Amino acid sequence: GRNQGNTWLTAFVLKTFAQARAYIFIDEAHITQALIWLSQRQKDNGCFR
Amino acid sequence: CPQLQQYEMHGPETVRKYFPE
Repeated sequence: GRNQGNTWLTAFVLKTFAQARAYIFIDEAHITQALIWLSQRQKDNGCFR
Repeated sequence: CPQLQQYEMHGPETVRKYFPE
């Protein structure tokens, strides 16, 4: 666990866990958990880091 | 940037007697 999740990989996971959720049912906690983490790395100017 | 997952966590006339109680 000597890492810090990459902003693109998380966002990607979320876009496909949004899609995935339609055929196979997914745990909503994983998306909300991600969504929250994406907001922590959000600067007003320059939107995402 | 420095941080790691840890332990030490809590949640992850009348001379008569009667009725004493």
